[PDB]
Amino acid sequence: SFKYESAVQYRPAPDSYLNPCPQAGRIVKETYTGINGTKSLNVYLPYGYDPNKKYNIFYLMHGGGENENTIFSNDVKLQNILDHAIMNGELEPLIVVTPTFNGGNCTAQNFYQEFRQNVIPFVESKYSTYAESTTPQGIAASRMHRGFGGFAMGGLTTWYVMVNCLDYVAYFMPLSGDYWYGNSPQDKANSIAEAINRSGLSKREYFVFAATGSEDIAYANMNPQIEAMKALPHFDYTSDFSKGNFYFLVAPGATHWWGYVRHYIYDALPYFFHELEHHHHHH
Ligand SMILES: COC(=O)c1ccc(O)c(OC)c1
Repeated sequence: SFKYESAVQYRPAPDSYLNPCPQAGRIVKETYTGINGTKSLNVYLPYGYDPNKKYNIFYLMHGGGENENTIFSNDVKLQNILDHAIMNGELEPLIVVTPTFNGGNCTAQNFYQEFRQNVIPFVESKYSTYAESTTPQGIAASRMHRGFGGFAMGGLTTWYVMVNCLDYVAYFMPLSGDYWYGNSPQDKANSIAEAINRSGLSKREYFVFAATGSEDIAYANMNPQIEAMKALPHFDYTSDFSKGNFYFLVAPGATHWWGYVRHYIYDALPYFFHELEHHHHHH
């Protein structure tokens, strides 16, 4: 069903996608102990989840003042959108994980540390992703099937994950948050470029689909960063990820609110995980 567009436009999910779907994925509350102590997360498993199949995995971070339960709470209801999109064939089934940057020494900035050491091995040893094992080697070998995104301060988390975790993660969805490293947009872009240089990866091996609202305060700092990134050779600007690797979706009229941001995930998540995928698909 899915075909890449080169300049995909904002489109909310239908209102009916915000109500429960009969083909409901299971949401599992987990508790684990890592470098920031004992913490919890939620795991969304697609309807029909079969542990003898391999699933893409997308980790998705909340914003400031929120927690690991927010995204699947009544205030956001992202699972309804996921369920309906998967049932209708718009989105290939995947695992979605909602962790937290709260707890212990954890911050939105430093969460990537715990992500690498604790969250990936805990989740991906339990559930069936493309990681055949959860050693560093097994995680790195399955990076094309792993993504990270997040909203607001979780968008910041996403950028710090990118710069520090290119070895583990190929697809990035920063939502309404910019990267706070540097005193100018060029410093930010140059930091991302240096991370890419250090990783040794090609431009066909990492993908950034950023989004915000045209009335979302985060635009002010995102837009200059995006423009600086577009000028790098490291990024080829287009939503057609069969051709390039970088897009910035700006929703007209949308403000800094999960009510809109959930629709950015509806629009962007279907674009993830088809490059070097293991199924024979035409997009
Ligand atoms: C409440 O607002 C935010 O958390 C916020 C707003 C604007 C930003 O550019 C941003 O980047 C991380 C975060």
